[PDB]
Amino acid sequence: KPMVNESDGVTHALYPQEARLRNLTYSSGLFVDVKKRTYEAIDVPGRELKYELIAEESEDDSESGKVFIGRLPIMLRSKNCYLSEATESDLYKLKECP
Amino acid sequence: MIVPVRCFSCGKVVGDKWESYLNLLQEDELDEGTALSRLGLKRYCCRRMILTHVDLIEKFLRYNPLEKRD
Amino acid sequence: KYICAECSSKLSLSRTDAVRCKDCGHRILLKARTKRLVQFEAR
Repeated sequence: KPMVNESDGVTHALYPQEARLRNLTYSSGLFVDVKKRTYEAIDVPGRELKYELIAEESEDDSESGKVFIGRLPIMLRSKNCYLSEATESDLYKLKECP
Repeated sequence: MIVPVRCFSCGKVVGDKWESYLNLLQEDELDEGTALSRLGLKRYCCRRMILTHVDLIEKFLRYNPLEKRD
Repeated sequence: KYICAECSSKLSLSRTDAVRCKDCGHRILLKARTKRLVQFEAR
């Protein structure tokens, strides 16, 4: 869900009011899993190279495997946005126009 | 936006009658024309003032001048 | 003087203090209207 990290490094969820007043950008972050493999073969001239699996780095079992890749803007009232499930009193306390 | 105090055309005053006009509509379950004529609104300009009023003051009132979003 | 944006708490801030609310910790602060009413002439 959309959120912002200030210059102090503190992280707080970003809401449209703060983006409007403070000149921010309504957006969220994208996380992608990455896996790496290393293959080594003996280069014998005149013969095809036969590589074998030696090292495979895959951090799927830890939260460090999610590589941060960038930030994507979010359109209002879409599935991800907080406004999607807000009732009338929710919109008023957050001060939306119904 | 609260009801205009005076009529823009014939100078009459309609501001005070809004509260009593709203009463006749649901407590007495009358129609709009007879309710409008029950309060001495006879020129159709006064009927225009009362009949076509959008009361927007009850929406701003559930709200604060601080933190609207977009 | 100033005022908070969520709870409208009454705060006073110097020229060096951080622009934050003490109770809610928000970063949006509003001023306060001139307490002494001042008469004017529209010209």
